[PDB]
Amino acid sequence: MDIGINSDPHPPHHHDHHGHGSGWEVPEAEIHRENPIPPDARSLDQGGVLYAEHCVRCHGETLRGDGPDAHDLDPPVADLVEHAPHHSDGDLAYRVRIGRGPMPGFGDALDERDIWDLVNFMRDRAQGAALAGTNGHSPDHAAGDHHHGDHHH
Ligand code: HEC
Repeated sequence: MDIGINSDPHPPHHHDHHGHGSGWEVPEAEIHRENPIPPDARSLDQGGVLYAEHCVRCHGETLRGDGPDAHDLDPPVADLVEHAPHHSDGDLAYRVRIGRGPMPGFGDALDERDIWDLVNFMRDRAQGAALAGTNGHSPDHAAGDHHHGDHHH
């Protein structure tokens, strides 16, 4: 007989949950297309200096984000070790090489050889942190909580 609100002027439905996690602009195609990474200690160590030369002074060597001279710098920094498994190789290699300008874009500051090292040390470190059994959340330090699997306890 009488309608209070007719359904039509509006569309069927277009509700989204936005993006959660990183958010950085990086085409999935650049993230998964080319990434030459040599897996060694030198890539880890030397790759560890790349970021440590200038980036650690604000947020940890690479993943820790413990920052040594960040006390005067902007508010506390995030922990990349927790977000590392969330970031792919092409993405970090893509950001270090092309970046945007402000912070990333060290493709001219570093070489590809370094870029893979930056990718190696973060990739190795982030993984070593997973061993502790924290991947997916915070690290548990409760003794006698681990599942079946001791080996040298
Ligand atoms: C302070 C003087 C900084 C210097 C020098 C560098 N970065 Fe930085 N970076 C800084 C802040 C405050 C933040 C925000 C972190 C937060 O808590 O929100 C960042 C962040 C990044 C990120 C993003 C991390 C992520 O969660 O995805 C990247 C990839 C990054 N910074 C890279 C980077 C590099 C390569 C630098 C050296 C060349 C570098 N930063 C220096 C502060 C500062």
